Amino acid sequence: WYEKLHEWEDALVAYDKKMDTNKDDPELMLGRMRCLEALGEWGQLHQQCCEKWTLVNDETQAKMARMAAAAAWGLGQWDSMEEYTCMIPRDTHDGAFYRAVLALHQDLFSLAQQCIDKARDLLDAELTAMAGESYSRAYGAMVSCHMLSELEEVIQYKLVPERREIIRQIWWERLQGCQRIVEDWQKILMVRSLVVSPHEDMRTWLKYASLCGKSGRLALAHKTLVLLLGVDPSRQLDHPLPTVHPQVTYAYMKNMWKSARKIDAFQHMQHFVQTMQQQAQHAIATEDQQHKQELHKLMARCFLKLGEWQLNLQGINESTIPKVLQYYSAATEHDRSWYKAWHAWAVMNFEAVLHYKHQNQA
Amino acid sequence: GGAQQRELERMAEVLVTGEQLRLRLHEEKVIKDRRHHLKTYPNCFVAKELIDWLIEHKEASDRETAIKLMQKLADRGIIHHVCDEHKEFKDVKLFYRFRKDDGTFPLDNEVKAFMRGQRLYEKLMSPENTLLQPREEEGVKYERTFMASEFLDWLVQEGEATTRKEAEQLCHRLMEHGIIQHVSSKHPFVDSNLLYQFRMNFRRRRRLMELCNPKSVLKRPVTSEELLTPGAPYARKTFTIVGDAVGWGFVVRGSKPCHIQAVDPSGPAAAAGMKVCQFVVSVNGLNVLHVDYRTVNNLILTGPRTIVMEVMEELEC
Amino acid sequence: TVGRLSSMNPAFVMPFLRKMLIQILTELEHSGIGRIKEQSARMLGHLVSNAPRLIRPYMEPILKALILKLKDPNPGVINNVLATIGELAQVSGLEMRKWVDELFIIIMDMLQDSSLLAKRQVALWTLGQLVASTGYVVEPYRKYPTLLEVLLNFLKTEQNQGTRREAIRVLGLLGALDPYKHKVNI
Amino acid sequence: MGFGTKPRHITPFT
Ligand SMILES: O=P(O)(O)O[C@H]1[C@H](OP(=O)(O)O)[C@@H](OP(=O)(O)O)[C@H](OP(=O)(O)O)[C@@H](OP(=O)(O)O)[C@H]1OP(=O)(O)O
Repeated sequence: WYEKLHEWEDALVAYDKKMDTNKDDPELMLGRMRCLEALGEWGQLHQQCCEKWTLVNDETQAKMARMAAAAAWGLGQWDSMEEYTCMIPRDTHDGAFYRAVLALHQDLFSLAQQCIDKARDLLDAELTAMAGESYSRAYGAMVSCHMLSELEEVIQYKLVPERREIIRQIWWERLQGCQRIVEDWQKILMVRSLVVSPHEDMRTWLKYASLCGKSGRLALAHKTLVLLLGVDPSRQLDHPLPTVHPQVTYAYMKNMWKSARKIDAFQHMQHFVQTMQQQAQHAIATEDQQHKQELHKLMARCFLKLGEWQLNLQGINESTIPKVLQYYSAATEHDRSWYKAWHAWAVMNFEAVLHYKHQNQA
Repeated sequence: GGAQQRELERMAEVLVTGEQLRLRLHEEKVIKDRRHHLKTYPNCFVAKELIDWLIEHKEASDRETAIKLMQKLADRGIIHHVCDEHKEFKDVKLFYRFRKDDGTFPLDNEVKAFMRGQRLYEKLMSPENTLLQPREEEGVKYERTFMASEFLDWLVQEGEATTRKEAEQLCHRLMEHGIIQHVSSKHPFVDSNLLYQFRMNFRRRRRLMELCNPKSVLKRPVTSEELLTPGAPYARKTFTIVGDAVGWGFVVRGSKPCHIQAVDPSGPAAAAGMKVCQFVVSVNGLNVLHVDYRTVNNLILTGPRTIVMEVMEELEC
Repeated sequence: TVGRLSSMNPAFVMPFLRKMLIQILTELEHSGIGRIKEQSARMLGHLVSNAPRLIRPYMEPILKALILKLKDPNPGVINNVLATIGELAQVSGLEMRKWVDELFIIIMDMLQDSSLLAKRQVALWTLGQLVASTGYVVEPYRKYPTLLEVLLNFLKTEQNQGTRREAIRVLGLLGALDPYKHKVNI
Repeated sequence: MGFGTKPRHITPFT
């Protein structure tokens, strides 16, 4: 019942109760594979499928192969995903898609072209029938053909080196029309990983981490952030946060405020904003076209965030009011023509007026 | 315990009690958000009221004792006065708040070292790090004994300090404070078997008044020599497999003999025999009896679409 | 053959190639015969489909001539100019940007409200070829609030496998917009 | 004839 509601976290614990107390037939175990695949935890999925890959029926392991292959692909173990691929039924959409992507990795471009063509006609039957009801019904299949055309651009990415500057520009706005679903973005982003690493495009993965935390699991949004930084800030607290990649570290501090570690975020934010003015200055090289405006654009957000948290943590105080006006006033001049900078500053002055009037009348 | 213990440990202990005190007070609701004349004040506790709570719980006998303890706390900075910056405890209903509630929160090298040490000690207390055990070095058994070599290994493995050099330098600072002391001579931290005794204990806080990858299929461990010898049940057969629109559908994963790992039941290979329990020695003419499985993989792919393959095909033995 | 052969020995080929190109352009704009114009367009496509480096600076004289042909106030001529634009959209990435807006109107008219059951495979194939190279992907779903509906209708009506396999590729290259934005676009 | 042959840059109409 939980799976039909797309609510996976309580589905997994429900399957755990029916299995931890007692091992049962190979149908409760297969239910978790459909739950760990949707959750996005390839570490636990691989150990379960690899251990059980032998003491199961041949027909039973045919169902497991599709979920087992995805976990190996997500973990980078290319020596074993080849094994899991060759039992996926070859007269299915997933049976050709999962072996088309296998040809790209091992550099077989002629073989992959037929597999993409063979995968298109298999999806034709599942698409024309669903399109006869409504467009909304035929969306789970249209996102599948969306990834089929993204594999043809992977071949073009690895062949002509002069196009690897607009290929990762078409991939950006083509992702702004799809529905904001974590499962949908987890599949498309995994396809665009055979060629481009996350370190080559923060602009796309940062919007993925924000979406994961905003509407889904905060745990997923946290492991994808320490992957970009290169170090895990949660392990060591006394050391300052990494300074390079100012955009990435800005998003990390927002995550801390949403979680329990509110206290840490406020202090780290003070240090970060301070270290920027020194980095902003002492720069003989001039990049006012893009970099200087980008540095200035980030300053306004940081100052705005700082003011709000100090008001949340300490309240409106006779002492606090002058402090946040310094933060808000400095934010307005860094990035003018920003609505949330002027409106917020104006409101704070208005609030200050009200407080003073109440004080001297009592 | 000398100057090292008397200074640093005492500072550590007051913080531990302040945290213990704050947690109790929050449960007791002494610190709660307040609004005075339509102006807010979060996490506030009135000074005068607190004295009553202490007397009931017996922490402070009378107003004098409570004031003295609070004055000592102020001299440290663990608390501050929200309404005014005098920050001197008074027996008046005035809102105060702990530095740990982020009103100020100054952090010193000592505080940062102590807090990390406390968190590490919780790990040591926890099963996650179970190295703490009664062990004997230099002829004496001491509790909470963990080998210095084991600790340095654990730090890298746990990831608290991935770099061993960084970890080792950090331990010296803790040793200077006295948090960890070698059981016998307090020998400085080295990657050696030296057992250590944790002088600092997290529990029993001070009182206020006192201040995997592979699977494998074939049963046979090795069949290379038996295959090489002429006399064995295996009868060799040669299979020529034609390509398909989506691929042949077979995998070879034998290190020395290159035995077939798996075959797609609906694929072309399964149609032309090609059972899982087989061994190959030559492909498209070239003899590959002694090569790695990977080397075999590259050769077969680069060849023509149709592959000439020789299968050992053991006869049910 | 010579276009491939011109890439290694340009000392002799370029003069002859330039003369041939000029003659083809003259035939397109001077000779008012439907048979001659079809012949010239097909020959031009082979030259550009085989020697892309030499043709790339010459988008402006070729593309403008082809567009004016499509707006003449004959099945043979249309099926060849549409294919030729297919190769011109691959040689010039992100360069055919000021012509895409005026090119959908010509192309979309041959797919939607097609008064004649002509060859739509050429139009469908070239439509997905000049959007995978231009990069113009999600925006066209707005100005033409009919393109998504007609592409879906092509699945059931058409029976040829070649056309069926091409209406799926165009559906993927353009995007996978959420069902709500479809409602907003009516 | 082979699975690992790179396709031509400018594919013509089939
Ligand atoms: O969710 P929020 O904390 O309020 O952050 C939002 C959000 O940014 P994220 O991408 O990090 O979630 C907006 O993005 P949308 O998802 O709504 O598209 C972004 O707007 P843009 O996409 O236009 O940049 C906006 O930025 P801005 O403040 O410049 O309007 C930014 O707000 P904060 O940076 O102030 O948190």
